[PDB]
Amino acid sequence: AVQQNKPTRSKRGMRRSHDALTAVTSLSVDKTSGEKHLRHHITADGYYRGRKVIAK
Amino acid sequence: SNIIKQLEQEQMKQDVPSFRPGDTVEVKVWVVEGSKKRLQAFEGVVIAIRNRGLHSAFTVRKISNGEGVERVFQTHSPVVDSISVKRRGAVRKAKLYYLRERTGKAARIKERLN
Amino acid sequence: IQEQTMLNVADNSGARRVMCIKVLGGSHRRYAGVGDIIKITIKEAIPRGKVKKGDVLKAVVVRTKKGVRRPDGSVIRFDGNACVLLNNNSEQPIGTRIFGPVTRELRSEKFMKIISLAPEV
Amino acid sequence: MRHRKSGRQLNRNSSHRQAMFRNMAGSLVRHEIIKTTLPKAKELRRVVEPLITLAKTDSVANRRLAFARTRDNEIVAKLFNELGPRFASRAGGYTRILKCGFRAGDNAPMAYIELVDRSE
Amino acid sequence: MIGLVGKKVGMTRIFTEDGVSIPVTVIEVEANRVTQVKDLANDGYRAIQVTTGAKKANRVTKPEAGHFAKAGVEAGRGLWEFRLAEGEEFTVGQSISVELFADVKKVDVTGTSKGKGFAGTVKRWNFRTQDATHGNSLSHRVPGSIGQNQTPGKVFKGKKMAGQMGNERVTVQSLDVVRVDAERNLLLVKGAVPGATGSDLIVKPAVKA
RNA sequence: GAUGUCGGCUCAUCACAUCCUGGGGCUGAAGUAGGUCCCAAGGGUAUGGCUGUUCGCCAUUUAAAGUGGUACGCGAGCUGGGUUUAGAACGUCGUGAGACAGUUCGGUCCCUAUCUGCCGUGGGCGCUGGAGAACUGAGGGGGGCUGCUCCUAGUACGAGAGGACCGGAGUGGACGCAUCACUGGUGUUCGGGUUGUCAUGCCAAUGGCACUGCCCGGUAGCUAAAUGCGGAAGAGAUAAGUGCUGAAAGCAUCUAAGCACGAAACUUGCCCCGAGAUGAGUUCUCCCUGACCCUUUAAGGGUCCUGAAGGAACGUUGAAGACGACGACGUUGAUAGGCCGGGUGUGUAAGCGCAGCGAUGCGUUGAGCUAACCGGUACUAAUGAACCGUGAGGCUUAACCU
RNA sequence: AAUUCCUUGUCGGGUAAGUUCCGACCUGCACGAAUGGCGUAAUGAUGGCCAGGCUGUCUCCACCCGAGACUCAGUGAAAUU
RNA sequence: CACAGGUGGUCAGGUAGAGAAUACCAAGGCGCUUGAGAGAACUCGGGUGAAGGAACUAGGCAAAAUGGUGCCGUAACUUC
RNA sequence: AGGACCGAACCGACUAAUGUUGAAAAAUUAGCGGAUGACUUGUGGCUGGGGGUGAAAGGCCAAUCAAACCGGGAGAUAGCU
Ligand SMILES: [Mg+2]
Ligand SMILES: [Mg+2]
Ligand SMILES: [Mg+2]
Ligand SMILES: [Mg+2]
Ligand SMILES: [Mg+2]
Ligand SMILES: [Mg+2]
Ligand SMILES: [Mg+2]
Ligand SMILES: [Mg+2]
Ligand SMILES: [Mg+2]
Ligand SMILES: [Mg+2]
Ligand SMILES: [Mg+2]
Ligand SMILES: [Mg+2]
Ligand SMILES: [Mg+2]
Ligand SMILES: [Mg+2]
Ligand SMILES: [Mg+2]
Ligand SMILES: [Mg+2]
Ligand SMILES: [Mg+2]
Ligand SMILES: [Mg+2]
Ligand SMILES: [Mg+2]
Ligand SMILES: [Mg+2]
Ligand SMILES: [Mg+2]
Ligand SMILES: [Mg+2]
Ligand SMILES: [Mg+2]
Ligand SMILES: [Mg+2]
Ligand SMILES: [Mg+2]
Ligand SMILES: [Mg+2]
Ligand SMILES: [Mg+2]
Repeated sequence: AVQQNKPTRSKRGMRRSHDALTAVTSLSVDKTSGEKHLRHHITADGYYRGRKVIAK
Repeated sequence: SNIIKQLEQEQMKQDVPSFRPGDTVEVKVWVVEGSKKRLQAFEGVVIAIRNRGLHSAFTVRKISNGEGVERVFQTHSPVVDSISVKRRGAVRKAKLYYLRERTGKAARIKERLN
Repeated sequence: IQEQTMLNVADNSGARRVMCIKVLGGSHRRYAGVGDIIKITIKEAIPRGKVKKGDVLKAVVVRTKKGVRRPDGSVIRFDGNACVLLNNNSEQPIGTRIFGPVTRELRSEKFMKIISLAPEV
Repeated sequence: MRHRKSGRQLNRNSSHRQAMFRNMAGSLVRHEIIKTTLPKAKELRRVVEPLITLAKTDSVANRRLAFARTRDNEIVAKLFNELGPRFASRAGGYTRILKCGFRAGDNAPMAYIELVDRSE
Repeated sequence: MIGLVGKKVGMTRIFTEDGVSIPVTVIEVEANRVTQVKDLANDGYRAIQVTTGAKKANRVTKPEAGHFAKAGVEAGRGLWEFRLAEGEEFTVGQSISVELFADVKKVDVTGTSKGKGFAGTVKRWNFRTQDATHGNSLSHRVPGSIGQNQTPGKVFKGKKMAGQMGNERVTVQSLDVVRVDAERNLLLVKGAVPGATGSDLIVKPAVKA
């Protein structure tokens, strides 16, 4: 099973109309620190929902 | 479940004796026959066992006229009426299906005895 | 119970092995049991008896391994499939005696002559 | 269909998916902290707590049974003695997960499984 | 007449004095409260909309709470229309219960479905399997031949072939009514209706005899 | 510069010269059963023995085992038995190599689907302010089979033998849907037995490996063989047909005027989809009512302040599920996990005590362990925000209202 | 009949039913005696037929354990046109 | 090709075993140069299957089954 | 004693599935045949193309065989595409 006609460069583009990437809906920040971390998980070092887990 | 089990705990008969995968028991069930409605007895041996609330069975092996028979009673069925024990035995198992291939001398099961 | 299938004789004459060659009761009918008519074919038979190997008649399934269930759900089963040969032309048994306990499912006006023999239920 | 079926198979035979957790279990009981996969974490969870909940009682059988699983008399000692009384009053949640995910080799999501009373 | 919205959870038995263990699906009707009446002057048809559940009043959009308010507000899993004829109800929560049934042996019961999804012929179409042996290469349980040839050209519509199995209305019709014991808000039937417990059901008098 | 043969399998779809069931005319049609023709394509329309067979013959069923078109439908779907390769042999022909529309034993069946087309399932935009819902129902699809028994009535009919109509009741076969409450299956995530061997120092107790090592039983879930329901009635308009009153055509006539019945076909009734129904419909509820400028002026464009309803995103997850989707919940909490109690399932743990030389037995003990289950419980995880979406809705006419 | 065209010859056996199979008949299209005739114990991954056991081969498929398929991250083909 | 193929000789521990079979191990050497999830149809390799039991099919193809030692005992036929 | 029996190595290749843009230009997996013999294997040698070798299939003679591979006659000839 193979293509009978070379798919135009146009058809290709349409097929890649759903391949577009997604942003991040903006990420949150921390209270204890200005850590610009991702929602629901550890900051760059050890913070999260305030507090500060994971030694150093 | 919380609403149900009530319609079950409301049906479940409290008039039922002990049991065991080795006992004999003599289940006395209705029959109706024709115009009558006697009470047929069933002398067998419990191999399988209920334990599911309203829904429950014993499965008794008898072997009537030279032919092994097996019946699964619905413990809480009005057609069950009474149910004796006759003889309790030591099995050391929960399901004695390994009896569908035994017969006298081989099917023998040492009584309970406490 | 379904084509082929070896059943035992629940009566006398031409006992032992008898193969079912057709499940009567309608088109594409799958299996039989409880108390249904079946096309039999004596495979063993006794030296004397009333029928001999090769005979093609019909019979009633008196006992099955699967069993039978009644309202409450309680089921009754036997370790083996037994049946009774009956006159081809107009039903009714051909044997003089019925061996083994039957089921109250045969308490029908026709299958009467059998439920009235020794055994039980 | 998985309809109402509990338990995660990860991607291997139960055989393997037993000792990998048995090691990861005693591993947690040891360093009290671990950085594994999120799924492989939300699983190790209901594998140690049952052990700690078992550690609640000193006993002499719950000890052996504790040795049955996690074949390490080392950690079974850590249990009953440490985490045992450590959570002798703890209701049940003896663990934290602290997500973080995103590993190098694989875009796999990691996590930080740790005893609730680990911070000092 | 009209019907009532309930929740599945049943599947039990009820032994008769005679000795029959009747199957049964325990549907629960917490009484439906007509949230709105529809006339042929402001709608174009005689219909009644009710409710039965009780939303946590936390996941209810204001446009919803406003709807309930417009009438006899009291939250509820959702809304349900009920085409009625020759007999109206009070626009305000007339609070109808399982008592709506009694001398009604009909009933239909309409749940969601089963939810197989996986689909695949042989299971969602009862197709046949090709010899699991005697050769057959990678073609055991598979469609095999969906069309004909050149003459036909394409593959006729409706052609059975895998695809999502489940999640779809589907009723039952008939079904006897074991007990219409209100109070506890219960309705028992002969048994076997779509849904998998908790699933919203629409039990109404059978359209057929 | 290749359109793979016959049969089988799997899956079909159409025709009507209809096999069954339905409606009728004539009969050398008593009845019951037939015969032949007309109408009718809704639905249904056999398992085996022999052979590669198709077919056919035969056994035994059924209400019936329809005929035909679809590349003698179907190999980028399966088979490779027949049939054209190369091996070999027989009969036969030829001096012979070899040959046969003769036979015989043996003999590699490829393709990850771009386009159309189907089956499912999403992502856009459009429906003219934006939302959350509930509908309406144009249309489209699904389903349409049928036996036997009984009552009518052993009546009508009939010399009897035999034996209805019509109408009603019950229970089946095959098929479809659904659901696990029952019966069972499975259940390598539960419990136990056991063979070999290795290890944890040894005893004891355990764990690894040997198909889950072999095996016994089994929870939830999923299941069929299990269980419950369904192809209906009834309407409309008809077919063939039967006719009424009726002239042409002094009568006669079903028709020319004019009326009435009439079948599983057609329209509807039943179940499902369904407003992209661009002819994009309807009803209920909810939200936004700050300032300015450039202007090449009804066309805007642009700025700051504002961001609601609701959505989405993330997290805990589901009887939902390939991914998307759809549902529940997010501390105003039972959404998952854990935890408690119970259930169930296994089947009486370990330790100790005692009896026996011992294997082992009894006691503690019906113990111990126990999952997807039930009831409950914030112990752990479901963070305040943040993101999107705005700021009163074009014109023309009509109706009201002012 | 590894040989028979008519051919599923005819009969018997086996089967509920056997164009195959076995035993016969002889009407050998077109067997036949070292391009050997007819037999033959044993042997055979040899051709045909039958039976017991056995079973998911099938009636009719169900559940479950693993490797793919599906999802994400990295690398990254093909015939064809 | 850092390819499931091919390649001659030597050595030969423990338990069980007839054994250079086989299973579990010693010495020793390895986990096979993409991983992380999910728990779909369908394909591949397996496990268990009610009742029936070759009805399958060209054909029991494939499966399932049998499986050891000792002893008892064993037909036609035969070149003994 | 035995071209004797069962069965590893070793030799071989009857069956099925999978592979068929393969892990592989013939293999993998589960079965299978021989296994003191016309057995099997290492090293080196000898037969050369109309020639070799062949327990005979036209089989093998470097993934090539009804006449090898390489260079030449050579721009063979091509009433065909
Ligand atoms: Mg293992
Ligand atoms: Mg192949
Ligand atoms: Mg066309
Ligand atoms: Mg016609
Ligand atoms: Mg036929
Ligand atoms: Mg064709
Ligand atoms: Mg192919
Ligand atoms: Mg062939
Ligand atoms: Mg040849
Ligand atoms: Mg046969
Ligand atoms: Mg002969
Ligand atoms: Mg000759
Ligand atoms: Mg010769
Ligand atoms: Mg992939
Ligand atoms: Mg990728
Ligand atoms: Mg490598
Ligand atoms: Mg079975
Ligand atoms: Mg056959
Ligand atoms: Mg067949
Ligand atoms: Mg085989
Ligand atoms: Mg095998
Ligand atoms: Mg030898
Ligand atoms: Mg050998
Ligand atoms: Mg050499
Ligand atoms: Mg070569
Ligand atoms: Mg020249
Ligand atoms: Mg040239």
